[PDB]
Amino acid sequence: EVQLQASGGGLVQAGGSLRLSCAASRSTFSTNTIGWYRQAPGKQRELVASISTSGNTYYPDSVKGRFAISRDNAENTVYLQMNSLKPEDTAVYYCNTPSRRISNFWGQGTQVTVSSAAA
Amino acid sequence: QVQLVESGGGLVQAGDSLRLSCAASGRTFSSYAMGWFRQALGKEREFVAVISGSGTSTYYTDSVKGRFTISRDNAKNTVYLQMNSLKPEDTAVYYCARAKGFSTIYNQDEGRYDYWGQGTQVTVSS
Amino acid sequence: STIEEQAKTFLDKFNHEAEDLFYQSSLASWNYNTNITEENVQNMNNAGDKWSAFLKEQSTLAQMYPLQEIQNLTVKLQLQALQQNGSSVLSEDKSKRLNTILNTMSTIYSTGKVCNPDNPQECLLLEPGLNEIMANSLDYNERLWAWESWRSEVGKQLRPLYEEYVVLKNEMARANHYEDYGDYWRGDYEVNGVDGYDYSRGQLIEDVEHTFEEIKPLYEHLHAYVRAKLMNAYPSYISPIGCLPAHLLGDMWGRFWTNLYSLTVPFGQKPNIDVTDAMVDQAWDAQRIFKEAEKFFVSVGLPNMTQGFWENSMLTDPGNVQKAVCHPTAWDLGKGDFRILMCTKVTMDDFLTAHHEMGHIQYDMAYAAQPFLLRNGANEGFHEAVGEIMSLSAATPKHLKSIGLLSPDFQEDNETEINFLLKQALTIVGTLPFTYMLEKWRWMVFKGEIPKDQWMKKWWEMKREIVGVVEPVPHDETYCDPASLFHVSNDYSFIRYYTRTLYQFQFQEALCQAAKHEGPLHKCDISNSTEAGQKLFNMLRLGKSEPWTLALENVVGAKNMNVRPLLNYFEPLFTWLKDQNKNSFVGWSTDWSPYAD
Ligand SMILES: *[C@@H]1O[C@H](CO)[C@@H](O)[C@H](O)[C@H]1NC(C)=O
Ligand SMILES: *[C@@H]1O[C@H](CO)[C@@H](O)[C@H](O)[C@H]1NC(C)=O
Ligand SMILES: *[C@@H]1O[C@H](CO)[C@@H](O)[C@H](O)[C@H]1NC(C)=O
Ligand SMILES: *[C@@H]1O[C@H](CO)[C@@H](O)[C@H](O)[C@H]1NC(C)=O
Ligand SMILES: [Cl-]
Ligand SMILES: [Cl-]
Repeated sequence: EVQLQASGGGLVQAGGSLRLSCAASRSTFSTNTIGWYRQAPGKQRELVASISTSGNTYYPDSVKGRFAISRDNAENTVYLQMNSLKPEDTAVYYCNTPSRRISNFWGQGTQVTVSSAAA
Repeated sequence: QVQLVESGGGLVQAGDSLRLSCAASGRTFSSYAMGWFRQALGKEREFVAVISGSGTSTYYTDSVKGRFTISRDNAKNTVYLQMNSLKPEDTAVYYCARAKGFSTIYNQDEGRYDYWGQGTQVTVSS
Repeated sequence: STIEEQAKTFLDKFNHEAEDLFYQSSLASWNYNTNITEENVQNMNNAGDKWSAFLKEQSTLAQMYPLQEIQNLTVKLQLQALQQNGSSVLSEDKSKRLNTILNTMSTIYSTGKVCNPDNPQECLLLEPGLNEIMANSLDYNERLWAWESWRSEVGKQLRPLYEEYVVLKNEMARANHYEDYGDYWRGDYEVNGVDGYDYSRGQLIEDVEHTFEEIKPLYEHLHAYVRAKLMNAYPSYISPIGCLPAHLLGDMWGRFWTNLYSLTVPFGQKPNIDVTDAMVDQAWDAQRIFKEAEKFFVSVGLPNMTQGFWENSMLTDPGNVQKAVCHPTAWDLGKGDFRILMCTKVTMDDFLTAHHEMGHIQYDMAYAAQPFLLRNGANEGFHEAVGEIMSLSAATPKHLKSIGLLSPDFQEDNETEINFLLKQALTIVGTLPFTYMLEKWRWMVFKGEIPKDQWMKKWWEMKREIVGVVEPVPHDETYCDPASLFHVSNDYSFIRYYTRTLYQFQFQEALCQAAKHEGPLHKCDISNSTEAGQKLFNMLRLGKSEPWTLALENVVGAKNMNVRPLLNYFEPLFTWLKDQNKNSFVGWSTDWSPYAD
């Protein structure tokens, strides 16, 4: 009974695709907004996607049209589908609720490394 | 003219039930509490029960608590007293009376009742 | 890229995350207010604390966007409301202490009971016990006991807390660059940087006081007439020149004189315009009351209540086992969830409250399109004036007759006209000096004009001077009679009730003009008028997106509160009362007191 742990990150080629999964408890999934954040080693944390209980979504211009935040009610999981990845998206990814963000309760992060494309 | 007429007094046995009815005149029946008193042969008149002008609040003396139930029908200008599981100690003349005020907590003594009925004898045997 | 584009991005994130946090805080509050339990009070506090933390985070984040470099009014207003620090300006210990005092005062009021000295288990609560005595009792001594026991058992308890509350509240307000807590509250009316539509906090006092002077003659005549009627009701207890004894005014404080109608009705033998008995005779229930109120809004073009309103609202007292807070409330939980919590009684007062509260729900349904922060009335008086608009029409004999609560053979006489206006004046006019004097006291207390050793001395000098109401028994500084009223001990501004009263007649005048109504304003019913409904809806859907001076002007053509429509409504009654009081004293002596000898 420890939730909001990000997983699925690994090594990916440029312009590739990867899908992160966020396992949340049924109580938290049903009543909380779930967001995906990322942090480059040295840089600050950045919200990359957010999804309300009603399914309303938020994405910044930096990842608009490339990333997709989803909710699977059957498995109480929030997925982040990242398409057309770039080396600028290389960061450790975490999933969190706005209240846990304020109280600084951060779960397990998943490292996503994007390798540079050929000539 | 305010008038109160009790009805339903009679001879009953121990354990039996008996309902006393009280009809009161006046278009402001709902504005005053209605109470029942009893007076045994040789004893002073004592308080029995009181019901607020709205009927949503009641109070009973220790001797009748959980045996007697005071109710009122503001539409029919009447106040009732159901007396279940009667004892020989309940044998007295019963009076219904109208209080000066509306509540149960402030109107439970004779000095708070300006209108009285003519009385109704209730007798209980062994 | 630009600072406006940056603020827009910030507000999109805010509006997104606010939906769930607010809905969970509101649902927990609903689940506590309808089923008062320790499990539900803790759930309410958990969700509420999460909401407060989000608001304190987003507040500090909004600070980096100077609202001077913002042209878009919609984003400027949302940013302006978010960058308010409020209670967060206080140290951790002071925020904790202030919330402790606030909760303690709130629970003393809601759980305070007066008891029998020889039987401490036999007790009464304010609602319904003591309020029933104050509303229906005809005995001077019982009413005096209920009045003095409320102020003595509970008011004396609130006094030390209120003294501490004013200190911390003033520290909070002065740290936010306000003069005092009263000045802070008057900030709700403030509009700035909008040429022609500006309004200062100081202007509120000047306008409330200038308006009140015009109310004064109508009130004095209503007061003198009531005083004559009360002398018949309570012989030997009222002076023909003195103030009205505080315990004989219809409720626990004399906030409304509504329950004096039986004692003061001008023409008693006329068919009663208080349909409370006709509802009871027709076996009306709370569902009929609420379905009837819903039918009124549909008639002016507005929508029916949502399915969730009929599924989730609590329209009656659960009473036995499940305990609820019976203050009539309109709930806008967000996520399209609207509910009403009200322990409805089959009374005309509750029938009018059902219309008032559904008016609140209709305002909520209308501005739901607005961004989160702009989902409120143009000012604190807007929501209260809108509900009262519904009551003005609902209460008319023309309306009650059309809904069956008045016989089809009902004839509107010039006497029924006075019977109607007198009943209205007891509620509407009767509350204006009470409301003005209540806030005037708080404003002066917060300002520092009234020292603690004179709080109660000044309260009763102001009650006698402004309200023409006198304490039946002397109260020293151990009492705190202001705190014995819900809004005082529960930290709510009261001037909304004064401003809403004036707004309601401005709106009613404008709405009847839209409905092509011929004749006196008091004979107007906006039912079955979609023209009136549209004019109202266009203002309702606006929320807080436009300053109140502009929002008011868009409906009534005046960018400020005006007493003229209120006076025109009561004109027939004013000229009647003038003749009734021809050989009476009009006004009062502040020296007469029930306890003087
Ligand atoms: C209060 O709400 C309902 C009332 O029927 C009940 O089922 C629920 O258990 C209560 N909540 C508590 C006791 O926390
Ligand atoms: C202000 O910004 C909001 C949000 O983008 C937009 O709906 C509105 O049209 C803007 N107002 C203008 C351009 O006056
Ligand atoms: C706190 O909010 C107040 C308004 O209530 C504002 O005047 C002040 O600048 C804020 N304090 C900051 C930004 O530190
Ligand atoms: C409008 O008038 C009354 C309400 O005041 C109502 O009984 C009637 O049905 C309405 N008229 C129509 C055409 O529905
Ligand atoms: Cl300021
Ligand atoms: Cl008072």
